[PDB]
Amino acid sequence: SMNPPPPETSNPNKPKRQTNQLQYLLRVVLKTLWKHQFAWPFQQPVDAVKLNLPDYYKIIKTPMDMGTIKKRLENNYYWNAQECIQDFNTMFTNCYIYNKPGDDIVLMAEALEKLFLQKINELPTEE
Ligand SMILES: Cn1nnc2ccc(NC(=O)c3nccn3Cc3ccccc3)cc21
Repeated sequence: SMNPPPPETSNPNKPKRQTNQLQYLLRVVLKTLWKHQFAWPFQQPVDAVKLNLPDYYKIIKTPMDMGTIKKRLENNYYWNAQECIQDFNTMFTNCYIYNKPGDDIVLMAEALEKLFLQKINELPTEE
């Protein structure tokens, strides 16, 4: 059970736009989550080989992490803020699916998710 390649982060064949909502997701949301005390395990794809989790990618077919989301924002991969919000939600849900409730990694994800939801509530309206 080798690791898969990381998610795609740059596609020159997709149309691009710079918007106040996408800028907020990078400059505020990704920034504030990245610096959270529990952010480290979520800053790069799950290395299931190094962590000796041979079933991780048998269970999780839509992996996602904040390093990927940072790159997607930087490369104008998303047309809409909702596409980026979905990637964050996928990251949290993957953790909740793979692990037992109350596991340390789940409590950490839950704390990151709480901060995420607060920042998404303050998502500015489209300019
Ligand atoms: C199993 N699991 N389920 N979702 C997960 C999402 C991310 C990680 N990351 C890590 O374990 C990790 N990243 C960098 C270092 N570590 C070691 C470590 C082991 C245990 C707890 C914290 C950190 C595991 C996940």
